[PDB]
Amino acid sequence: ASEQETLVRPKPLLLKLLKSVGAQKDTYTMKEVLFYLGQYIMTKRLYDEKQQHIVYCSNDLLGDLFGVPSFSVKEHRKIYTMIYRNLVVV
Ligand SMILES: CC(C)(C)NC(=O)[C@H](c1c(C(=O)O)[nH]c2cc(Cl)ccc12)N(C=O)Cc1ccc(Cl)cc1
Ligand SMILES: [K+]
Ligand SMILES: [K+]
Repeated sequence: ASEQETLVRPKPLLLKLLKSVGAQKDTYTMKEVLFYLGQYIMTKRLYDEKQQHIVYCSNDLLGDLFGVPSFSVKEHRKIYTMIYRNLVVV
């Protein structure tokens, strides 16, 4: 990409989560969304402490938004797919 420059409007749940890490917008690019999702993962400590490239999001809003209990941070296309479903593209 840039496919990452894609303009997007997050749906209410996703928008609430981004604003909780200080996102101050209703419309974003795909790369801004990932930045703030990465920062949410950090503050909630959902990344594997054993450093095995996995986010454990079960029993957390992210888990509910992504429809999985855990994901690899290396599956970039998978992550964008899970993100797009919580978004209206502009
Ligand atoms: C340690 C941890 C889990 C907080 N962060 C990452 O592994 C980030 C990462 C970023 C970042 O802002 O780069 N944003 C993310 C959003 C989600 Cl949901 C999960 C992980 C990341 N990443 C590499 O550095 C992996 C990665 C980068 C781009 C794409 Cl399209 C997909 C994965
Ligand atoms: K929603
Ligand atoms: K705008």
